Amino acid sequence: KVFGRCELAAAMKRHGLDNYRGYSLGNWVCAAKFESNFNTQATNRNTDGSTDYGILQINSRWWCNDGRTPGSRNLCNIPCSALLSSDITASVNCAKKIVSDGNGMNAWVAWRNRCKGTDVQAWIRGCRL
Ligand code: NA
Repeated sequence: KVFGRCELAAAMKRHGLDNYRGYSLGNWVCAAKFESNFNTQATNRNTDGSTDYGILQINSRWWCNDGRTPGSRNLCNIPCSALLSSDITASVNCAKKIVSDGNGMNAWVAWRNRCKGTDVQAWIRGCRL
């Protein structure tokens, strides 16, 4: 599924991501924009052999099981495939664990490089929320 900007902001809000760990909804929409361009089926292979999955490009090294990341963990207790669903529930639940892990949204390198410090409210501007 390719979400619209405001459609994804509404879905993230419904799943309690808005101001989760103090991150406003525009932060999450910005991170999803640059991680996946709002595509739930986005995948990216890392040089280390791990894979990033879904709207927030969650990595198999720590967070999900894909059977092909030697030495990895599955701290969200999900198959990485669940992160590619049209339903964002598994991505949101897992993103809550990630952002709680100590470095906040710096876990998402694209958020640090493209969202952090910017006018992230622009990402929800005009949306009925
Ligand atoms: Na894993």
